[PDB]
Formats: sequence, C-alpha cells, structure tokens
Amino acid sequence: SVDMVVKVGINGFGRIGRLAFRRIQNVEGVEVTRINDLTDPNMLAHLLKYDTTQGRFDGTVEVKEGGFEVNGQFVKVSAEREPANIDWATDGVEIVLEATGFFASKEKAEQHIHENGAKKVVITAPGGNDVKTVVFNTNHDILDGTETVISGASCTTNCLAPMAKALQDNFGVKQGLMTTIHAYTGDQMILDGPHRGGDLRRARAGAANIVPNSTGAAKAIGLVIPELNGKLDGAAQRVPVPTGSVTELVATLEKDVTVEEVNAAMKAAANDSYGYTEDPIVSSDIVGISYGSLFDATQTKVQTVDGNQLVKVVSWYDNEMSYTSQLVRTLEYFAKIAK
Amino acid sequence: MVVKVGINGFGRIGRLAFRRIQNVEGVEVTRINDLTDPNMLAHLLKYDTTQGRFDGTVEVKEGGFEVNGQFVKVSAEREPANIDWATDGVEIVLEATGFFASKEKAEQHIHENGAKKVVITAPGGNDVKTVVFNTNHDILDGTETVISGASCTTNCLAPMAKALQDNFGVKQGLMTTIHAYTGDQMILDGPHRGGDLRRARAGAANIVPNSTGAAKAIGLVIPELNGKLDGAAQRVPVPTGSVTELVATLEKDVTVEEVNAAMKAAANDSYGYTEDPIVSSDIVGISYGSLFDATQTKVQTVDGNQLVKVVSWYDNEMSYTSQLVRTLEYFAKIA
Amino acid sequence: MVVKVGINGFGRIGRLAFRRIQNVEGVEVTRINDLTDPNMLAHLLKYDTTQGRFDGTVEVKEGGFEVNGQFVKVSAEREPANIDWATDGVEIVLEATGFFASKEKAEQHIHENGAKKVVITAPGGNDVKTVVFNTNHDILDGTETVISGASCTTNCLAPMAKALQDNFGVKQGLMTTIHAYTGDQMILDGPHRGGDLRRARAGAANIVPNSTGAAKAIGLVIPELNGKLDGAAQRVPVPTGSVTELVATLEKDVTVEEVNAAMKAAANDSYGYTEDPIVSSDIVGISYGSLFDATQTKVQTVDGNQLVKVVSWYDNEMSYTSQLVRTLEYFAKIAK
Amino acid sequence: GSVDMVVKVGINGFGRIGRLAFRRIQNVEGVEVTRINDLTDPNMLAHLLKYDTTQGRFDGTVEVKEGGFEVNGQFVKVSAEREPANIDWATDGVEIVLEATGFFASKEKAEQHIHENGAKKVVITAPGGNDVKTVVFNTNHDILDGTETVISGASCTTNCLAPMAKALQDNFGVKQGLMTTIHAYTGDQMILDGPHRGGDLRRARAGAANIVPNSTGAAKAIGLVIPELNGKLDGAAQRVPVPTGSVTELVATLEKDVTVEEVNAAMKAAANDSYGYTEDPIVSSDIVGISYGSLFDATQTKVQTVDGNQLVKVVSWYDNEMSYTSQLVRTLEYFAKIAK
Ligand SMILES: NC(=O)c1ccc[n+]([C@@H]2O[C@H](COP(=O)([O-])OP(=O)(O)OC[C@H]3O[C@@H](n4cnc5c(N)ncnc54)[C@H](O)[C@@H]3O)[C@@H](O)[C@H]2O)c1
Ligand SMILES: NC(=O)c1ccc[n+]([C@@H]2O[C@H](COP(=O)([O-])OP(=O)(O)OC[C@H]3O[C@@H](n4cnc5c(N)ncnc54)[C@H](O)[C@@H]3O)[C@@H](O)[C@H]2O)c1
Repeated sequence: SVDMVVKVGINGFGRIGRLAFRRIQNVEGVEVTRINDLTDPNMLAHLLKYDTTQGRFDGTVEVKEGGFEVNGQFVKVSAEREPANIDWATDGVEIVLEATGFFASKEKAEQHIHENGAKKVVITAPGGNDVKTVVFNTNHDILDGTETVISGASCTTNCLAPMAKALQDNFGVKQGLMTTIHAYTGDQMILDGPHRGGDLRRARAGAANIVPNSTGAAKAIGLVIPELNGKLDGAAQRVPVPTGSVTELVATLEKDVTVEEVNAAMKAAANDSYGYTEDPIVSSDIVGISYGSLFDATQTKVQTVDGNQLVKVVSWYDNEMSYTSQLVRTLEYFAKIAK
Repeated sequence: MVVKVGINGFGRIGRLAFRRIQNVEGVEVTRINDLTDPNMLAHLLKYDTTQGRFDGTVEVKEGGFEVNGQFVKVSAEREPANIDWATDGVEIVLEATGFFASKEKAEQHIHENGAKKVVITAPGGNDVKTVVFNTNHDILDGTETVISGASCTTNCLAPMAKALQDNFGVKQGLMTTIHAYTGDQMILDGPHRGGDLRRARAGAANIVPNSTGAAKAIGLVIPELNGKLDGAAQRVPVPTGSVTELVATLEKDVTVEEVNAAMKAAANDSYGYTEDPIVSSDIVGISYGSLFDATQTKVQTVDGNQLVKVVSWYDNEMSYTSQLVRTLEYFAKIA
Repeated sequence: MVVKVGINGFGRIGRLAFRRIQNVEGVEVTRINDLTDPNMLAHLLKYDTTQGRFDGTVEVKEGGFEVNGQFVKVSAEREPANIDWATDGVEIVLEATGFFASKEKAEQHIHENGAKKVVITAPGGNDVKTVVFNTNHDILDGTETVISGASCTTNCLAPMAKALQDNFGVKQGLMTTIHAYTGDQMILDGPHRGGDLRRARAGAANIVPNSTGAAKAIGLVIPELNGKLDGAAQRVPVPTGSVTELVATLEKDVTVEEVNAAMKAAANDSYGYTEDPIVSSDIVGISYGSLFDATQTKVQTVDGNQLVKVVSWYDNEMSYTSQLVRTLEYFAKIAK
Repeated sequence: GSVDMVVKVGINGFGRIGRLAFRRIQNVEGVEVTRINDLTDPNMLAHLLKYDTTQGRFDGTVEVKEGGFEVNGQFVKVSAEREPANIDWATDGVEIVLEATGFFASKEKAEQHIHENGAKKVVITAPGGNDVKTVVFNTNHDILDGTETVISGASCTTNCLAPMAKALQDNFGVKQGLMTTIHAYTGDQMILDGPHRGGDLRRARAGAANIVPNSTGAAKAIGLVIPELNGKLDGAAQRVPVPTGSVTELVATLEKDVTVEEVNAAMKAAANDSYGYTEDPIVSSDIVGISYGSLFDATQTKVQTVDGNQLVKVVSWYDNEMSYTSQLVRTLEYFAKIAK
C-alpha cells in the first residue's frame, strides 16, 4: 500500500537459494519468510554464514528453534521433501523461489500452488517450453504479473542472451555455436561414482577433470530472443574451478563487421545486467559480480577468409552470483507487477 | 586352489578390489552384486580418474560383464539372501556397500546358496574381529564367519604403531592424518546428509578438519595399545593419497636412526620403507598398506624428555584395497 | 607526520601490505621496486585471485601508477644497493622479495641515497629483532636498522604458545602446519632453484612435506620457549589459508575447557577465538595473525600423563600481512 | 650411422618433454639415449626422472653415478654445458639431438649442435622458424628427404589439431575455422599471482585456480604442416586447473554438406598410430599418458544446419605432455633413419 513488501519462500537453500537470500537483504520490496530444505536449521544457518566461494555473510546469523535469525529477524525453516506438503501460506508466502533442482517444470512447480501454499513460483532453472523464461534486461517486459509459474532461465542463458541479442540487433545472426567453459557444480560427483541421473561424465570427479557436457542454453534461446529461435546450438566443458564460467559464441552474421565494430556494439549495449571490459581478467575476477554477463573485448575475433566471416564473442559470468543477481532482479520486478 | 571372491558393492573399494584381484594369481572374482545400472558400473570400472585406465577390456553383456574375454556375473539384489554366491563358486564375500557392517547383517550372505565367510570393508562391531594383514592376521583361526578389514587409516597406522610398541613401548600418542578428500564430502558447500558441518563444505577447495576413529580403536588390532592413541584428520584437496603423522611418548629413549632402523626391520609386503623425499602423487596406486617415510622422523629431547614423530604414507584407496585382498585370500584359505 | 615507506618485491606480501597501508594514516608507500613493468604491477594490484578486486582506483602512468589519486614510482632494479630510495623520501623499506632475508643482505638498502631502516617480511636470522605484533613488539625501541616480522607460521603459533606458557607452563612440543602452497613451489614438476626436491613438485597437485623453522626459532619471539618447540609443514592444494597444530606437554594438568578458556582470555586484535567449525576458506582475508579454534582442542590423559593439542588458523597471506603492517606502523611511530 | 644400427639420441634440456622422451625411448626397439645435457644438478634431475606427479613413477631404477645416471643397468652420460658448440655429442655416438630447452628454437641456433664433434641432425621441440620444416608425424612426415639438418616437431596443440583438420580437408574441404583448446595449465603460468617474466598479464595469474584465456599459434601456423589450410584457421586457448590433459575444439565451414555420421566415419577411417578414435564419453584424466598425438571424440561432434548453411564442430583430446612426446619420439626415429 504505502510500503509493500512481498513475502517470498525459498525451496532449496542451496547455492542459488542461499545467494538469493543474501541479495534479497538489499531489496526493499521483498523479504524471505520461510525456507524449506531437507535438513535442520543449524546446517542451513552455518551454510548461510560461511561460504567457500562467496565469503562470510554480511551480518549476523543465529540459530533458533525451528529456524534462524538474520540480523535479528526470524526466518522459519522446514524440511518437507514434497512441495505439496509445504504450508507456505502459514508464513504469508506469495512467491516461491524453486531452487532445489528437482521441480523445474510447470507441472512440478505448481505443486507449490494450493490453498495452503503459495500463489506464484519462480523456477531457478530452465522450466520447459511452456513457461515464460526471463533474462532480466533482455526480455523481462514479457511479464504482465498474471503468470503463475515463470523461469529465470539458466546461468548460461543469462550470459549468452545479452551478447547474442546485441549481435542480432546490430548485425543480424545467421547461425552460431557456443561453448561454455564452466565451473563444476553440485550435480557432478566429488569422486568417480554413480551419477543419480545416469550421466557418465557427471559421474566423474568434477574437481579433477575437464568434463564435456550438454547444455540447452543455446538450443532454447528462442524462448528469450524469438528472432534467434533455432539459430544457436552449443555444449559445455566443466572444469576445476568451484565457481566462475565463460561463454564463447562463434557466429555467422548478416553483415560484414570488424573487431572494433563488434566491441563497440557490445559497449553500447552495456547496462546493469550486461557489463563491458577491456582488461585481461581471469575467472576469479568475476566471482561475486552483479552483472548477468560481462563481455570481454580482449577475446573478440573476426576472421575473414575469401570474403566470408566467422565472428567470435566471449562473455564471463559467475554462474552463482551473476545468475542470482539476474534472478533477484526478475523476482523484484515480478513481485512489483504481480496480480 | 583359486580363492573365488564375490564383491557386494561396486563403489571405489569394490571396483579397486576387482582391479587388484586381476593382478593376484590364485584369487579371482566370480560375481559382483550392486544395485547400479551395469552400464554405469562398466564405465566406472573402465575409466578411473585417480587409478588410471583399466588394464584390459570391459564390455557389458547380458547378465554381467565380459572382462578380458571372460564372463563375470553381475547381479542387482537388494537382499544378500537372494544372492546365490555358491552358484559361481564364491567362498568369501567382500562386503563393501556400507549397509551390512555388523555380524548379523553380514551373515545374511552366509546361507544355503551363499558364501562361507565375509570380510566387511568397515568397522564391524563387537563380535567381529578387526584384521590388518601382516599386523594381526594371526588372530584368525578360520572358524570366524564375519571379520572386518578395518579402515584405510587403521591399515596405515597399525604397522607403524606396532613397530614402536614392539621395539620401544608406547606410553601414549596423538595422530593427525592429512587425508585426501572422499566421496562423503560435498563437492560444493551444501547440506551434508550426515549432519557434519565440515563435510558440508567444498571438499576440493578447503582444508577441512574432521574426526577419525582409527587411533581410538587401535586396541582392536594391537591390544597392547588399547586406549593409548587418539587422533583427528585434516582433509585436503587431493583426490586420493594421504599421510599419517603420529606423535608419541615411548618407554625407552631413542634416536632418529634407531627409530628408522626399527621401521626398516619391520618392512614387509604390507609395510614399506623409504628414504626418498616423495610427495602424495608418488603413492597413488601402491600396494603397501602403509609406507614409512624416514625423511620425516623426529626425536625431540628437551630436559631429558622425548617426543617422537613418525610418519607413513598411504593411498587411502589402493593401499587399503591391497590389504583387503591379502586378508580375503588368507581368511578363505585357513578354512 | 607520515613516514614514507618503500616496498622491495611487489609480490603476494608486498601487494597485500600495500593494500593494507591504504588504510593506515601513519605511513604511505612512495616507491615500489620489482623486476617487471608498471603495467604488470598495476594489473596484479587491481586483480587478485584469492584476495579479491582492489578497493579503489588504479591507473598506469609513466614510471609508476596512480592509486586512489596518488602516484607511486615503480622501478626495476635487481640489486638492493642500486635502489635510490632516498630520491622518493623513503625512510623504511619492506624487504619482501624472498632473496634478501638476512641482516647483511637487507642492510644493502641502507645508504646515503637509500633508506634508513628495513623490515624483512620473513625470518631474517638470529641477529635481527624478530617481532610478532601483540606478542613481543615491546622489544622495539626505534633505533634498530633491520628487523624481521617473522613468518606467517610464527605469527600464528606465537600467541597460542605464549598463552599455554603463561597459563600452564610448556615443557616441550611439536608442531605441524598444514599450509597453502606458495610461489616458491613449482607449478608443475621441475627444477626448484633452491634445490628442494619437494618444492620441485607440482604444488597444487600434491601433499608436500617441508621443513619450517617457525617452532625452532620461537625463542626469538618468546624467550622462555627457546629450544622447547620443533615442527614441520605439509603443503597442500589450497592457494592461501593454513592451520597450525601444536602437541605439547605442560607443567600442570589441564582440561579442554581450561585450555579453551585461557585462549579466549588471551584474545585481542592479533589473536582471535572461535567455536564455529570453520574450514580454510573461511579465514581467507582475515586480519587476525592467528585464529584459535576451540573445536579442535584435545587433552589426552593416559595413565595420568597428558598430551595437549591446540590448533589455530591463519591466512598465511592476509594474517601475516596484517601483523606485518601493525609492526611497521608501530616501528615507524617510535622510529629514531 | 652407428655400426650396431641403434639410433643414438642426445637430449638437450631435461624438462617435462626431455624426461618423458627419455622414458618413452626405453620401450622403443633400436633407439637409445646416450647423452643428456642440462644445467641442473643431476641429483635434482634424477629425482624428477624417478618421480612424476602426472606421469607416474619411472619404470625401473635410476641411480646417480659419476658423470651421469645408471638407468635399468645402463649408463647414460649427463653433462651441463650452456653452449651447444661445447657438447661433444659425437663422443657418445649421438646422431640426432632432441633440442628441448626452448633456448635454441631456430635454424642457426639449433645448428650449433652440428659441429666437428657434435651431432648430425636436430629436432626442435617447438615451432622453429621457417627455414625449418615442421613435422607432425603421420600427417606430413613424408616432406622429409633426409638432407635436412634442423626440423621442428611443431607444438603439442598442432599435433592434436593437424590430423583432425587434415581429415576434414581430405574428405570435405575446409573453407575456414576457429579453434579453442581447453588446455591444462603449464610451467609457464605462475603458481600464484605474480609478475610473469614474458609479460603476459594472464599467465601471471594463479594457474591452478583460474580459467585463463590465452593466445595460441597452432591454428594460424597450420599451413606449415597442411599448406592448403594456410590462412584458413585461427584460434585461442582457455587454460584450466588440470595439471596435464587438454582438448581441442574446431568449428569450421566446409566445401560440402555433411552429417554427423559422415564426419565421424571420416575420422575413424583416418585413424592410425598417431590419430585415435573413440566413442566412449571420457574425460581429461582418461587421456593422461596416451601415445596417440590426437584422440578424436565422436561423442562431441556437431553438424548444425540453419537455412541450408552448416557449421561443423569436431573435438579431439590430447595429453599435451605424453601425446606430444610420443609424436616427437616417432619423428626422432624416422628422421634419424632416413638421414643415414
Ligand atoms: N549452481 C549454479 O551455477 C546454478 C546456476 C543457475 C541455476 N542453477 C540451478 O538452481 C537449482 C539449484 O542449483 P544449486 O547449484 O543451488 O544446487 P544445490 O545442490 O546447491 O541446492 C539444492 C538444494 O535443494 C535441497 N533439496 C534437494 N531436494 C529437495 C527437496 N525435495 N525439497 C527441499 N529441498 C531439497 C538440497 O538439500 C539443497 O540444499 C538447479 O535447478 C540449478 O540447475 C544452478
Ligand atoms: N604465505 C606467503 O606467501 C608468505 C607469508 C609470510 C612471509 N612470506 C615471505 O615474504 C617474502 C615474499 O613472499 P611472496 O609469497 O610474496 O613471494 P612472491 O614471489 O609473490 O613475491 C616476490 C616478489 O619479489 C620480486 N623479486 C624477486 N627478486 C627480486 C629482486 N632482486 N629485486 C626486486 N624484486 C624482486 C618478484 O618479482 C616478486 O614480485 C618471502 O620472504 C616469504 O618467505 C611469504
């Protein structure tokens, strides 16, 4: 009314859930009133306070009965394995951040939406072709607030999208192939063992190998940039850094370009979500950043052979914090326009 | 003559035991039981991040694997009562799932169609003898049904502690194992199912303190040392390969040279001796249960009192596996 | 008045000391010497794999760089005797190269066109006063020409050992530090210039035993413990962050609770206390020289005899540097 | 030209490549190393030969003796001369020198090994200039006629890329392409952030703690090995935290339409002792220590068709240490035998 604060719940207080909670501390229009995971409050409070890659929490965390206090404010913790059994409404939760990795579909996410549950769900991952998929500052205008389940896309999509959109808007994209050189994640095995999803490569020791893997980010780009539907494909190489990633795109364009023209087009597209740098940085320099995507002008190529051009553009992203920053921008916007 | 082994559980220990058994003449694996898709299991047997490519060929066939041109049965039974080990001539089972680590549970393999004996790859409880081969396998009389092969750290610590005890007498001591990360640590910070706030942390990106039971339970293997040793671990970012340091008080005054000589005199197939200044990668894949490193010995004398430091390397994977395979063969043969 | 400082060796310790000096009113850096160019040094100050992006502005200039609006000269002279520190008014040099850590080598900075005093960022031998801030900085009178800030491990071990000695009396002890790899280890197996067959090995892929003098030389810092402590190191694959374990015999019987309480009572800006079950990444960037961890304490009693184990964390980079800069600030203020 | 018909090899520089070449030669019929020259203390070198973090313990025994090593019961002289002109290679029967120091990677510098009491032929373990033929064994070793004095064995990445690019060219024709190698860290990167002597602001960074972009010369120089591809390929690298083992991705346009199945079949048909083929979904640790110069991975192939136009992606693994060493040792033996 005079000071609206929408109540949010987090399902899955993992890497994305905990970092989203950290960022929400500085968002006036939303607050987290309930966390659901599979463990006790002491474990969750400890993992919020201490973070290997993202540093100590900015404030105080104190375990209480049934939850924990953050800077004095109590947050309820439950441990319900089934979303239909989470009584989100008890804590006034209107929007659930679905961050477990197990309910990333329209049908699975709407298990949160019932009389004693929530009203809307933001999936912290691709959610299928039938949910609106949003990269903040690339296509968040597709939201009208009436949606029940939306997707924040993947980390790679949030990196690739502003870069591919800038190529499309300035030069026109014919086709392209992407490789993301990506930090290992919690879905890879720490040492060689049976991967629950049957992936023979994620079965391998993730901090000791270059591990090829599939990704849908390029194949599904049309959900975010319709004019690029079907034009991009890609894959990943997972490598031994615990967070921090980079996306390379090799494309053919509808117009001839120079390296200088490509770089200038990216700089002109820079905003809170898409950064620009000319410094020769490495992955540790992007851990914790707030851009969804950080274009690196030092890696651009335009190769001309017999009058034909291949164009290579490269952008950094902290698959943790870059994605989380985008997710929280989208949540904040969605909450404000919600209906 | 050949000892025919069945392996229940095809994780790290089961797979490496299978690999090691291929190089030990007169021991063979004739059945594997594990709940995982055999296509995943075959791939994990073929390719190993730390232990290298499989020495030979592995193909999935209906009913099991073809390994080096020979069929090996692979089943997926949840209940040991339903594994007809005896069909494949299995006399002894390596119980390496973690789910049957007691006398009563492991004896489920001993049935009308089952095995005769079981070795658990974990502490086994009060009615289960704990054996470190070449330190106390003489305790076996062959009438046992279920025994334990102890833990990887116990197999490293035991011959070193036994040599100190036999030569000089141990009063007390504290152990620290600087230990590779393992599968029970999280790859990245996240809720640990066992409730351990330190195993919850990214295991390949941190020095992680943790508890260990090897020193406090050493009396099961060396009864003279009951209650005399305590210990802890620091888990660090190598994917296999570990080192145990022991600081002890002794009943006799000693010199560094006398300590090193006692260790060399105790060397055997299970307890190696080196004077080369090696590092952890140099012990990946070794078949000693413990490799004493004379370059790290200290004897500190202050005001007539001595603290003694002895250090042994172990591949927490292959050193322990090699010890289990020695114990499997010996236990099966005593009948 | 503000004392002008020079840094020889703009390495891990040199750059982090520079970063901390930005927040110290009593000293300022007016000259850096290394073996490279300003572009390289400015880039390495800006971007730091383990300690994060620089807090402020950095711009390359001719002959140096501008940090937070202030130019600092950068030179490339490999021999200390040839560094004209006096041209930039430098009075005290931080000797942080790793190559000049003795009184005779460090005093080459002190001459008519050089500096007046040197702080070696490392053990510097038995003939230089060796200071762990908040354990023995009172030994300084300001007239010294060369002093040592000791090692990272000494700064971790000293307040912990001193608390045991003050409360209970130490008979003897052995220390192991489980320590991050450093720039002196090889990235991949190859000839180590110092001849160390273990530092020759790939440092981010091995547990690497190594000698350390931190315990054996504790008597330079805590004279009553001279000769009572010895130790060694295991270098392991983290790029910074370390932990020191000490196993000791004491002059009186203790409990775990009494040991932990004595450490808590000794806590100050240099010696922290925690009861949280932390891991090494949690101490990267801290400003304590030593962070005692009560969760790791043991007191083992067997047949009436006790072995006591106490454990303290340290960021071998930022913990040491925070101590070094406290010592430099104090030394500069009392300097004669 | 030894009476006993054994190819006698000298190694200048006992770094990673020199030590692994020595190791490989122990199992090569009719080839032996009879002299090693390196400035380092032989006790350090012997220890590094015995114990190897990524390539395992030496197969046999190594002992220091006066003037050299005894390796598996055989003496090998080890000297420490700074100048090739002062290495009397001929005294140890050495016909061919593996020049692996990085300090003599040109025709006139490497020819300092060829003198009155020196060697007859030199193989440089690096790009070597352009009065120096560049040889990837089993791709273009047919360019040697035996009259050459100094040749180059190219680089590790070139030995990976060459058979893969050659198979595309021979079967389909290459218009242009871009390569990225996701590559193990190497000894020229810093273990922790610090000044890089070569001036590379990215190699200055902690190599086992970062994804590190870097330039590479293999694609731009491919014309030295495959002349018809001169000017057609460019590339770059991402160095990542594994201590050995690398992978090369190539995205190319071709002169005719292809399918994934046709591309993979063409690679399988091109397989030989230097270029392997796999359909197993392996990871980098699985290729450590292999003897192929390049191992094509059919699981990673893409052929993307959009509005009738195709981009083709092909990927090959290599142990940037042992794959390259294996190729160098093949080239050493072959060059020595045609030189006679
Ligand atoms: N880590 C990244 O880089 C990244 C980036 C973008 C998107 N994502 C996506 O975010 C989601 C989570 O990824 P993450 O890396 O944070 O994983 P994570 O493993 O760190 O977190 C998952 C959390 O969910 C909990 N959980 C599992 N099942 C649950 C259940 N039935 N009910 C309640 N809690 C449950 C787990 O205990 C854990 O804390 C995935 O969909 C992932 O694809 C990850
Ligand atoms: N954990 C640590 O890294 C740590 C902690 C405490 C003390 N120290 C000690 O600090 C000192 C530096 O260690 P570091 O880790 O920062 O090493 P470093 O390699 O990061 O830095 C050394 C710097 O000195 C430069 N240099 C080398 N020789 C030089 C010369 N003749 N003249 C001018 N510059 C030269 C180098 O280019 C480099 O920038 C050593 O004495 C070390 O023992 C290190």
